[PDB]
Amino acid sequence: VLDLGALGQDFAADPYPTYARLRAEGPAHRVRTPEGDEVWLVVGYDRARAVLADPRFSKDWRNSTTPLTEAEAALNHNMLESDPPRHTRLRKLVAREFTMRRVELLRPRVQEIVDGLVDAMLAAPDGRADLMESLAWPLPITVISELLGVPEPDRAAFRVWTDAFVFPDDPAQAQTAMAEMSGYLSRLIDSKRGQDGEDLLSALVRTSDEDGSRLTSEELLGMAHILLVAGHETTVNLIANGMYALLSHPDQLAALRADMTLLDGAVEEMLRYEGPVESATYRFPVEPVDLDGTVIPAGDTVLVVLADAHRTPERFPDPHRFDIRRDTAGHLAFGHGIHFCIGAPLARLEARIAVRALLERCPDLALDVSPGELVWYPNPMIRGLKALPIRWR
Ligand code: HEM
Ligand SMILES: CC[C@H]1OC(=O)[C@H](C)[C@@H](O[C@H]2O[C@@H](C)C[C@@H](N(C)C)[C@@H]2O)[C@@H](C)C[C@H](C)C(=O)/C=C/[C@H]1C
Repeated sequence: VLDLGALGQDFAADPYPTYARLRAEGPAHRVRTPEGDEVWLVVGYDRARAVLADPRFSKDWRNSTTPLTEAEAALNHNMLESDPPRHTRLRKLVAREFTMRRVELLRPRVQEIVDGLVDAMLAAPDGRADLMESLAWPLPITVISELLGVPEPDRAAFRVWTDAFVFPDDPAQAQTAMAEMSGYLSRLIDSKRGQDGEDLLSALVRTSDEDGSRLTSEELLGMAHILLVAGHETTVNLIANGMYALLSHPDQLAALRADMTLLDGAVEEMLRYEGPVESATYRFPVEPVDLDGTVIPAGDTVLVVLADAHRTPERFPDPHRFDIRRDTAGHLAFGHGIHFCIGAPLARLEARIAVRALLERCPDLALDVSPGELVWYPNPMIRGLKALPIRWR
């Protein structure tokens, strides 16, 4: 057991060395994370990539000796927290809507907005702004709302909840926050019902209404949840981490400056260097697994430490180097195997459109700050700044 709350923000800020340390000793290690939780950590690209889609590791709480709370299980009815089948019926209901193709239509809007967002920000006399409260957050929370059909006056309560889940002032807010969403969202599910809305949510109400055997009132809720969430506190951070990455390394930022074709590649490398997902989501071996000696026993929670997998000197030699030339082919910033991210299509869309914006409508764009002044979330699942200021001139 290696405590993580005790390691400090230092770990948060730069936990890569520890990951190194860990991998060098073995594939798996039981550790305590910042919130009293005593979990497992899988490290190393080779060992991790395997785990992610290894049958033996379940994502269904029933294969977990760790109990859920009313707040919890009232929402775990999502494709992501289900194993096959089920995860087959659920994901096979939104698939057709998140394909690279379909998704591309959303573009003009993931355009219309990334400009409006950029405009208010450019309304800084001083020249300074915290990209986080300007782009990063705003963007992701708009597109999805305008998709799962989320009223404007409520797109705020969400940033409120997402926070408490990420790193709550105290491991209690989250349990209350879950109630809210679980409630605001159920109340939302009704507004739709009856109306003739065309958004994805409305679209998911007629499916439960018609045949609740295809989608349950619970899975509908589950669904609505995992879609809003599982892509809000991930996109936002890729955005920020992406800017802190591209702003810190001038050789590249200048490269991508003159040439803007390295954009589609800039993003893929902003996910290999430091993507928003520090570690995969909870996995439970249905039966005791044997990762060469280290034996995680039944029901135990597991986390694939992506951030380390993504820094394997054997697949990304010179790991700690951020080269938008680098061959990002092989990164697991989106997961792998059946549970792979159903949003990579949508995600990238927003990202690339964004960097282009900020780089094309922000002259002397630069870090209006120093590393020593950053602040990263302690959670070992995420990896993002609490805020990130910039200046343009
Ligand atoms: C760029 C930001 C994003 C990142 C880094 C990301 C990454 C991932 C990863 C790693 C998983 C793997 C889960 C696991 O195996 O533990 C996942 C699953 C998923 N993500 Fe994302 N995601 C992003 C954006 C999106 C967006 C915009 C949506 C919006 C709907 C989305 C919805 C979900 C859902 C619902 C799954 C379920 C996959 C399944 O069980 O079939 N993701 N994501
Ligand atoms: C998609 C990558 C991010 O993962 C999430 O969105 C995870 C799945 C999400 O987990 C929990 O969300 C609750 C609202 C419901 C709960 N379940 C028990 C009913 C589910 O496990 C995040 C909100 C949790 C973590 C802290 C996070 O912020 C994001 C992590 C990414 C890896």
